[PDB]
Amino acid sequence: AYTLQELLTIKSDDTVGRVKVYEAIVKGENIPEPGIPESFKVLLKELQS
Amino acid sequence: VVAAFQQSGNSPMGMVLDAVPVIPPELRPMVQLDGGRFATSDLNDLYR
Amino acid sequence: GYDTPLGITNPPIDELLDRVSSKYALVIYAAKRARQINDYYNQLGEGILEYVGPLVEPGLQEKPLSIALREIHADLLEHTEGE
Repeated sequence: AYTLQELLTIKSDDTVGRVKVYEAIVKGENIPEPGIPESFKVLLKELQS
Repeated sequence: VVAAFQQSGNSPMGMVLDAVPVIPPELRPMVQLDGGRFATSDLNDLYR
Repeated sequence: GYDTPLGITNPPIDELLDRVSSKYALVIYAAKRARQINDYYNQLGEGILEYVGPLVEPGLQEKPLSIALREIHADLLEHTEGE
């Protein structure tokens, strides 16, 4: 499950997710949990239309 | 149909609109060609 | 009762299943401990020792998850089930 979550959210769409995970890897901090993928938010803001 | 309406807790008045919304500008990206022509999604055309 | 393996397959899988209820629980049961170990390493410079460091003495620059798996095989951790 978590692998699929990462592949779909944290390495393809989530901008802040990418920035935060890259910074955490650069440092010794644990990878923060992914966020809301851009695809879902776009789908929302489009279906609300 | 009527029982669905009643249970929804809403009113049928949602079937007559007075204010259509418009999606953000990026969703309908605007494109400039070599001559700057407007050839992006026609969503702009319909809103026009 | 078999030749000692080498690589990431040590300790074996069947031994661990004897402790954990199911293989699906074990992955989280070890990942959380690895997270705690990494947090302890992060605070090693200064802080509170609430996340007690590794129980089994680590090797030479071993990944925290390997430490967690190698200490779980030693039956040194206790956990609660779902909620």
